[PDB]
Amino acid sequence: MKSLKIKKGDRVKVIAGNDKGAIGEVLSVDPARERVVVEGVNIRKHHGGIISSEAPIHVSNVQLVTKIDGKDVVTRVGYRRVDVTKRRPDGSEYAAQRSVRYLKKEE
Amino acid sequence: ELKIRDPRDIILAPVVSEKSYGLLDQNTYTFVVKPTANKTEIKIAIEQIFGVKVTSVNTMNRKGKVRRTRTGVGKRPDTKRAIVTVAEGDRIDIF
Amino acid sequence: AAVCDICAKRPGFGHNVPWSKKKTNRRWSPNIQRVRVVENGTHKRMNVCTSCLKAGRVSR
Amino acid sequence: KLSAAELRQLSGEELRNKVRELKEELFGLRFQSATGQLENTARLREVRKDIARVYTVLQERNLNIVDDP
RNA sequence: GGGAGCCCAUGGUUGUGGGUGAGUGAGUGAUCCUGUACUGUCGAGAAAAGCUUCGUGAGCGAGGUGGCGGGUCCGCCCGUA
RNA sequence: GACUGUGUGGUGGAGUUGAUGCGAGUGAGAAUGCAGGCAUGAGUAGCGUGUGACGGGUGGGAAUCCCGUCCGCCGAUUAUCCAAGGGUUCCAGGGUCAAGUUUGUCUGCCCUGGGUGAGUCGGGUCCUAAGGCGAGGCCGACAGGCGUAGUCGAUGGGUAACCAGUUGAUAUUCUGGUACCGGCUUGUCACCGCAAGCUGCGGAGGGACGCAGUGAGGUAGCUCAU
RNA sequence: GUCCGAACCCACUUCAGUUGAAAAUGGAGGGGAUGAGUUGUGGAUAGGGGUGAAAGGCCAAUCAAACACCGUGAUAGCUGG
RNA sequence: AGUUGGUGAGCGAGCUGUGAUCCGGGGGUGUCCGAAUGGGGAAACCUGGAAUGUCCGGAGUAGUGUCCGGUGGCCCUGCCCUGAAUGUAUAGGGGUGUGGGUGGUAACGCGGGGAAGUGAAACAUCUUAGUACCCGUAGGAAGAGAAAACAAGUGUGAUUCCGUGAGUAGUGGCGAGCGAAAGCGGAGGAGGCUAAACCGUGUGUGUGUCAGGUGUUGCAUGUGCGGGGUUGUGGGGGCCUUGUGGUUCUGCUGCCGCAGGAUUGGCCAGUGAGAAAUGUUGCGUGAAGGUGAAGCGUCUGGGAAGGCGUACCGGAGUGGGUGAGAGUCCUGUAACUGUAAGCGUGGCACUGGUGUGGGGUUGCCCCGAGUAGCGUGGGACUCGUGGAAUUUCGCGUGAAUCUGGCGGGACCACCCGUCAAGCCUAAAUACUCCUUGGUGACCGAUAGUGGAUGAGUACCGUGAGGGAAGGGUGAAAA
Ligand SMILES: [Mg+2]
Ligand SMILES: [Mg+2]
Ligand SMILES: [Mg+2]
Ligand SMILES: [Mg+2]
Ligand SMILES: [Mg+2]
Ligand SMILES: [Mg+2]
Ligand SMILES: [Mg+2]
Ligand SMILES: [Mg+2]
Ligand SMILES: [Mg+2]
Ligand SMILES: [Mg+2]
Ligand SMILES: [Mg+2]
Ligand SMILES: [Mg+2]
Ligand SMILES: [Mg+2]
Ligand SMILES: [Mg+2]
Ligand SMILES: [Mg+2]
Ligand SMILES: [Mg+2]
Ligand SMILES: [Mg+2]
Ligand SMILES: [Mg+2]
Ligand SMILES: [Mg+2]
Ligand SMILES: [Mg+2]
Ligand SMILES: [Mg+2]
Ligand SMILES: [Mg+2]
Ligand SMILES: [Mg+2]
Ligand SMILES: [Mg+2]
Ligand SMILES: [Mg+2]
Ligand SMILES: [Mg+2]
Ligand SMILES: [Mg+2]
Ligand SMILES: [Mg+2]
Ligand SMILES: [Mg+2]
Ligand SMILES: [Mg+2]
Ligand SMILES: [Mg+2]
Ligand SMILES: [Mg+2]
Ligand SMILES: [Mg+2]
Ligand SMILES: [Mg+2]
Ligand SMILES: [Mg+2]
Ligand SMILES: [Mg+2]
Ligand SMILES: [Mg+2]
Ligand SMILES: [Mg+2]
Ligand SMILES: [Mg+2]
Ligand SMILES: [Mg+2]
Ligand SMILES: [Mg+2]
Ligand SMILES: [Mg+2]
Ligand SMILES: [Mg+2]
Ligand SMILES: [Mg+2]
Ligand SMILES: [Mg+2]
Ligand SMILES: [Mg+2]
Ligand SMILES: [Mg+2]
Ligand SMILES: [Mg+2]
Ligand SMILES: [Mg+2]
Ligand SMILES: [Mg+2]
Ligand SMILES: [Mg+2]
Ligand SMILES: [Mg+2]
Ligand SMILES: [Mg+2]
Ligand SMILES: [Mg+2]
Ligand SMILES: [Mg+2]
Ligand SMILES: [Mg+2]
Ligand SMILES: [Mg+2]
Ligand SMILES: [Mg+2]
Ligand SMILES: [Mg+2]
Ligand SMILES: [Mg+2]
Ligand SMILES: [Mg+2]
Ligand SMILES: [Mg+2]
Ligand SMILES: [Mg+2]
Ligand SMILES: [Mg+2]
Ligand SMILES: [Mg+2]
Ligand SMILES: [Mg+2]
Ligand SMILES: [Mg+2]
Ligand SMILES: [Mg+2]
Ligand SMILES: [Mg+2]
Ligand SMILES: [Mg+2]
Ligand SMILES: [Mg+2]
Ligand SMILES: [Mg+2]
Ligand SMILES: [Mg+2]
Ligand SMILES: [Mg+2]
Ligand SMILES: [Mg+2]
Ligand SMILES: [Mg+2]
Ligand SMILES: [Mg+2]
Ligand SMILES: [Mg+2]
Ligand SMILES: [Zn+2]
Repeated sequence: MKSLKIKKGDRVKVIAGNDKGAIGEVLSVDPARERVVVEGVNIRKHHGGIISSEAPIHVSNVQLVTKIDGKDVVTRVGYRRVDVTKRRPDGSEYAAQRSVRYLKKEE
Repeated sequence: ELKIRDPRDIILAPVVSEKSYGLLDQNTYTFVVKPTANKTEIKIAIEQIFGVKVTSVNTMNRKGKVRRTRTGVGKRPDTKRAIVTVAEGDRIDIF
Repeated sequence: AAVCDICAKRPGFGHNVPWSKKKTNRRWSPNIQRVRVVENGTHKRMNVCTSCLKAGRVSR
Repeated sequence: KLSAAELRQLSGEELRNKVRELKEELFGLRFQSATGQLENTARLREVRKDIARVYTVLQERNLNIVDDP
């Protein structure tokens, strides 16, 4: 298994559910069952006292958003291969190939 | 040969309970030991660990409790515990 | 015995076939004879079939 | 710290001393756990992992997987 | 060592420190002990080791052991409610 | 006719209608049919030998729990301790859905924690019996059968400890007092020397043995007591 | 392989039970009770075989051939559906 | 870029990018039981090394109790010593540790043992059926296999398997039943070794052998190793006319010839069954991965994938997810790419390792023996003892050997075919405990596995063995 296209700290826009159009930061990701937590969207109670905080929603219900010309536009992602160097646990060097994400609709 | 054997591999944990604390009045300490260790080995290990003369070592085997739960009967591990009697004033600090 | 120590001749299995042809299981054992042998320099008994004994495959 | 592949920069006798010290630390941790101390519970597993690492290095040296210093 | 009621008191269904006093005589009497004794008896009532002693078909072993009273430490595993 | 509406509601929450073909695990009331659920008998029979009464307590709740006092019962056992077997039921605290032939605050039930201490007790480390297995071996088409040397196998032989005290739960085990046995080691005295000793190996002695009966000398116990 | 009679072993009569307290017992009596006695532990004999002071008795609560699995969805001119 | 498995959350950590968890590959550790293997044993337990310095090495103690590691099960087999009664000698004994074995396994294979119920409307031959079961024993397949074959007048040319022939010819208490082969059509397609003559090489022993030669020159038996040889209108050996790969230039036979010889050609041939088996270089990849296209706006709704409007991608519209029915939200899919690694694997080149015959002749020599046959008692063949070939087991008897043997359904003759009694052989065929991907006018919780959950569990039985039942809140525990 690999990771998801959405990672913690990303700024995403909600495209489905009770909070369509809401824009927030990805507070946490749960890769195993593909659910993410975005700030100030799914406010419900936990447990413990009340705890009015955010509940996870499906990762397919959010989308990475970019600011092209002053308007927020939801976009998909691609990956490009760039040459990197990785360190083996002992500390040696070797040149390897790593993927870097880019947002579409902005090249 | 690999796998150096330390006397602290035999002595696992001390038994803390009302009976153990009452036995502390007699310079007596109850330890949970490795279930394959004899009295002589436990005695030597305690001496080496604590720098303490040991007069007697008494051991018992205690059966683990069996409790019926969801998923049937569960059985807690068997334990052997050594009851070590210390010389008059030597004292062992278990914290 | 019914097994030859030379050539490993062993019993066969077939039928008693009466006049009424009510076939019954029966055995044909080889003619095994126990004779003294001197092999290389070893004196010992061996169960030897008469066929091997006639052929001379056994040293006495 | 949790020990790593720099144990390969040590010698056999001091690696064995490391084994003994780790065993003694684990002994103390187990006693603390029995007596109700030891809030730091993760060290109780990490010390055993470190012992495993030191035995790994010793056995690779003994089996000549890695040249002995 | 064990063994009753007297103590400022205790603590009031409680235990502490002192307060323990006596120890014997006779009768009776075993399925126990002497005892695998003794007597009777035919149906004629395990084995092996420990043990004592005897050598040597084996090795060890040095001129070192083996004995008798005295001192120190060691004495395992399983069961134990 | 099997059945049905392209009528109209209710419940419900994700599928499915008509035409025309195609394929069937395609139709149930019976098999003393199978599985589950539920009636009938019926609030009926039974509640497994028996002696309980009362005062107080606890509690939401008491004939059925606790304490006390009367009374009754067992006592060659309704007592006490083992073996076999069981396996945590033992103790303390919390609990009253279920289980307990009723109730239940109670429990051999549930939950949590705790509890079993041995050189001498009972087994192993020692010994063999019956019997089992069995190096080689002999026998048997194969599979296998038997058995030597051996090696296991108690229900037997051998084998060194007692009294007192203590815990909510352990006690020839812990503690106190006083012993014993085997090792190791040490002090001292005496003694050896083809010819010390030790260990193996066997010889012999011993272990070592029935049933029945009487008597004698004792002690345990019991009874009585100026 | 005496007599009377507890334990112990048995199971003659009777009553009760007979959806039992109990898939063979209970109450009252009854036979043996030093013997061909009874009992504990371990062991041996295995299905056309074992064992039987012999009843075709017993061999894990139904034995004129145990139980389990397999041949197997045996077969049934019969009964049911 | 999260992560410390699940049933089933928060602590205390590690990763805080020093890149973890995770994924592939390879190692390390691996208690005790189990073939279980030091010895014992009621599987998962117990107990050890006669006395000496202790079984050996280490740790610990004043020392013994102790600790850690190593070692030794049995059987077969190799090598060395010894050799009983006893003489040869063997058995045996003592070393050494050379190799192999033990046990497990779902189906398929081969060899052997071998029912009954059943059917025949009873039943015994027969059937069931060589089935069930059992014993031995493999391999990735096995078995078979290179004509002692078929054919019938020409011919075919190892074996296995499939379709036909054919439910035929037959067989059968001629009952119930059973049941071929040739031929033809296909799948797949190899043929190779050996024994024997004859020639080189030692021990139960010479006295006859131009350079040479001695009572022996090298003379006589029969071994173990080399060549040689392998077939059927016969072959081979022998006897000869020739031919070996160009030679440095060694002994022998005759100063002819034969053989060893050596970098070098070499037609070739190779890791195969093929009398054999040892390094470097050329391919796409499986295990992991990498890239992977293209949609918004409104409406109703708890929620849009639905409605309405309107665009896009498509080598991608197979699916499955996402709060309801998604080609463009997610996972992917198409297409392409990477594979470092593998014991990697397959194939190529190189290294490296191994190596010719044709013609004539028949005086001679060889061509697989307790075998083939024959008798007898059984079994398999369509064939159930018969007119009984062919094939097979037990017991007797017992041949020829090329002008010979065997087969062509008794047998004989001729004719045709073939050459047994030695061995090895790929492919087409059988199977799935497993691995990966995929599929279903298959099931959908009384169904489908006994088992969607603690299922071979609970539970029942002394034991072998038998053997269940229990799925669904919601979009989110809110
Ligand atoms: Mg890495
Ligand atoms: Mg990625
Ligand atoms: Mg004990
Ligand atoms: Mg557990
Ligand atoms: Mg038959
Ligand atoms: Mg003859
Ligand atoms: Mg008297
Ligand atoms: Mg006890
Ligand atoms: Mg007790
Ligand atoms: Mg239709
Ligand atoms: Mg139906
Ligand atoms: Mg119905
Ligand atoms: Mg019913
Ligand atoms: Mg009713
Ligand atoms: Mg009434
Ligand atoms: Mg009525
Ligand atoms: Mg009534
Ligand atoms: Mg009534
Ligand atoms: Mg009553
Ligand atoms: Mg009552
Ligand atoms: Mg009372
Ligand atoms: Mg009374
Ligand atoms: Mg009395
Ligand atoms: Mg117990
Ligand atoms: Mg409990
Ligand atoms: Mg219980
Ligand atoms: Mg209790
Ligand atoms: Mg009740
Ligand atoms: Mg209670
Ligand atoms: Mg209680
Ligand atoms: Mg012994
Ligand atoms: Mg015996
Ligand atoms: Mg044997
Ligand atoms: Mg012995
Ligand atoms: Mg024994
Ligand atoms: Mg008690
Ligand atoms: Mg006592
Ligand atoms: Mg004491
Ligand atoms: Mg004797
Ligand atoms: Mg005697
Ligand atoms: Mg009498
Ligand atoms: Mg009794
Ligand atoms: Mg009667
Ligand atoms: Mg009656
Ligand atoms: Mg009488
Ligand atoms: Mg038995
Ligand atoms: Mg009769
Ligand atoms: Mg019975
Ligand atoms: Mg019968
Ligand atoms: Mg059948
Ligand atoms: Mg039927
Ligand atoms: Mg009828
Ligand atoms: Mg790691
Ligand atoms: Mg073992
Ligand atoms: Mg064993
Ligand atoms: Mg071993
Ligand atoms: Mg020794
Ligand atoms: Mg094998
Ligand atoms: Mg029959
Ligand atoms: Mg019939
Ligand atoms: Mg019939
Ligand atoms: Mg083959
Ligand atoms: Mg050919
Ligand atoms: Mg063909
Ligand atoms: Mg040859
Ligand atoms: Mg995409
Ligand atoms: Mg839409
Ligand atoms: Mg031939
Ligand atoms: Mg013939
Ligand atoms: Mg015949
Ligand atoms: Mg036939
Ligand atoms: Mg014939
Ligand atoms: Mg003819
Ligand atoms: Mg073959
Ligand atoms: Mg089911
Ligand atoms: Mg349903
Ligand atoms: Mg159901
Ligand atoms: Mg059971
Ligand atoms: Zn023979």
